[PDB]
Amino acid sequence: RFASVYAWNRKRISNCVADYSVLYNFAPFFAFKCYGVSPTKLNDLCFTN
Amino acid sequence: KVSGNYNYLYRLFRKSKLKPFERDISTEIYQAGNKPCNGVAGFNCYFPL
Amino acid sequence: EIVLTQSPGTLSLSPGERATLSCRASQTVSSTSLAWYQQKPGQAPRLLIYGASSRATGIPDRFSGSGSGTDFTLTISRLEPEDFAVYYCQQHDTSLTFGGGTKVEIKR
Amino acid sequence: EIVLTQSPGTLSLSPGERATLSCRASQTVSSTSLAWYQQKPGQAPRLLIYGASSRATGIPDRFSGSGSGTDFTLTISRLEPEDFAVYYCQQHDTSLTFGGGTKVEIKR
Amino acid sequence: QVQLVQSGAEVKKPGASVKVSCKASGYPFTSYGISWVRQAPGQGLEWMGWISTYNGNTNYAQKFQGRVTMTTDTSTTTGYMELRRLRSDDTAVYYCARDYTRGAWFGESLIGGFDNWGQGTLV
Repeated sequence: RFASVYAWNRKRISNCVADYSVLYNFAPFFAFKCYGVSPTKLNDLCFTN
Repeated sequence: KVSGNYNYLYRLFRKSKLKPFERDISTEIYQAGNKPCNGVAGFNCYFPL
Repeated sequence: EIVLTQSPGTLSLSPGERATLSCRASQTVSSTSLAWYQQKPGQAPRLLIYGASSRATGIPDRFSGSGSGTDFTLTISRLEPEDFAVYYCQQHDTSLTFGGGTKVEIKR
Repeated sequence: EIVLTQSPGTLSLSPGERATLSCRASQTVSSTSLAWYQQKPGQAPRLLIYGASSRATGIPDRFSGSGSGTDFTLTISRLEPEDFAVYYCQQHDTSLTFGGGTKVEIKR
Repeated sequence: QVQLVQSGAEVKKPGASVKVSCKASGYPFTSYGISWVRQAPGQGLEWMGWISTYNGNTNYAQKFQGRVTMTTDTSTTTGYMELRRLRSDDTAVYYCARDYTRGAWFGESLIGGFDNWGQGTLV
């Protein structure tokens, strides 16, 4: 149910743990395309939402 | 140069911080992640220079 | 080697009119190679422009230069006819060869 | 809800040969609306394929998927004699509906 | 690594409520919901139950809408049914499963299937 680009849905992440191993090491479809973040240290540094 | 200067290089990725006053010149393809590149220079293997 | 090619054949202008000079090369001359000289009749050469727009021997308000890469131009405004010297250009990066030159006459 | 039209009534064939399982939809389903499961006598169902053709639980050389658009089909090559598993196919667009069931006998 | 354990066989008289439990372990009990299916011999399965773990969103089947009520506990990560409106000939097996089709937080249309199943109980 991926909405169209004219109107999408916002996904707000509550209090939980961010694990990005399933994104990088598991199913590496295409480029990581990190904007400003350490791909090895994605989880070692964390944000609010 | 109107076409730009491609004769000037700088190392971008390295294993460790440089100790003062020595060279780190080396012809090798950076190994990021868990992909043991044997000269592929593909995904997760970018030229440090 | 590369020999310079010049086609400002004659500067047939009176004092007060703008003067433009070109030093187009053969295939490429990099921007870190520029020299300009005035060859006065019966005298010795002297440097005026050694780069883009710098001064060597005074240059109060007349000798100006600009350009980038394949094109380089020299501009003179409000020319005083005492010198009427030959405009010579020189590149340095591709060996060394003086330009063809351009005599400056008075147009009485 | 939309049910899946299934007619593998009885795949009474010798093990190790080509086996075809039909899971034709009613009118129209998306290509990524598929799920294939196996069940064994005296054993709980296990998942086989969670998508179009990706392997979910092992699938060494037997289970494969083909088709395009709406119609899709399951393919078995070199079927292991012991399993004789009853296959189920489920969609994703309209709620969640299972297959009727495919019975395979000993075929001595 | 994942362990789904369940109680033993039970027989419940008609008109009562049968309590059925399934303890889940071995997987992080926050990223997946808890689904519940029924199976009888000679037929496939159904879509009778689903309750998430982060929230209590209800997505039960319309065929038995308002007939199934159940709880999920994070203290032991156990799913409990107090199934009512019991019938004599509903001695069909009930299976707990991990939902990889319904979103356990928002309710997205997750591509995939119920990759895991419990050991089963008899009612």
